[PDB]
Amino acid sequence: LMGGFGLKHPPPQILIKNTPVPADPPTTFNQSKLNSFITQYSTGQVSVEIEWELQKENSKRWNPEIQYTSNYYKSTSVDFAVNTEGVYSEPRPIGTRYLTRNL
Amino acid sequence: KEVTQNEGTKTIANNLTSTIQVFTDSEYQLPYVLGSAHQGCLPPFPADVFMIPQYGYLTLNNGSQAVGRSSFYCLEYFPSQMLRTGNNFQFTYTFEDVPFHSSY
Repeated sequence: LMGGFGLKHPPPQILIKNTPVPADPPTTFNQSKLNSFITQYSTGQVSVEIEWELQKENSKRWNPEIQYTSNYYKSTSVDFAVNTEGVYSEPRPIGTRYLTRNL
Repeated sequence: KEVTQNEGTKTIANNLTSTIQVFTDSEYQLPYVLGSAHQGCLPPFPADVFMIPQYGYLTLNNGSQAVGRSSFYCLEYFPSQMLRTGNNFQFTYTFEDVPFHSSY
């Protein structure tokens, strides 16, 4: 309902965790689980590749269609770009449905 | 045939070198107007002679006005066969699987 493709078998969840590294244990045995750990974080890069299959338009419509277009006139900043402060923003929502087809 | 009208006297003669154009919308690119129960089908009685219906179509409207998505089609922007007297046209079509109608 929110939109999208519904799959019985969707891309699987990928779960990541830092393995625990204990701080020094006591020198005489205690059965309680360890609660003292070294403090850690991790950083890395991640890549996703997707192949999409397209369906081309086959229209016999004579006149031009509606198209998404960037604004013609001057503006303080560029839409879909950064700030003077380095903040990316997306100005509007963009849908998918510009071309037309008969029923 | 060409019809000539002078002085209230009208005459009909053949125009041998004239053509007609035919095409099928095999790719379903024109608005499909069959299926709306219109007049102009072939007559039930074989002996009857019939007149071919005019083709027209509709698109989106707001009141009497067009909207952005309104579409215009020119049928001359399709390939068509041209036939003179002595030429003919034919085609073959296969129905997709469809359930039997229940005559019961």
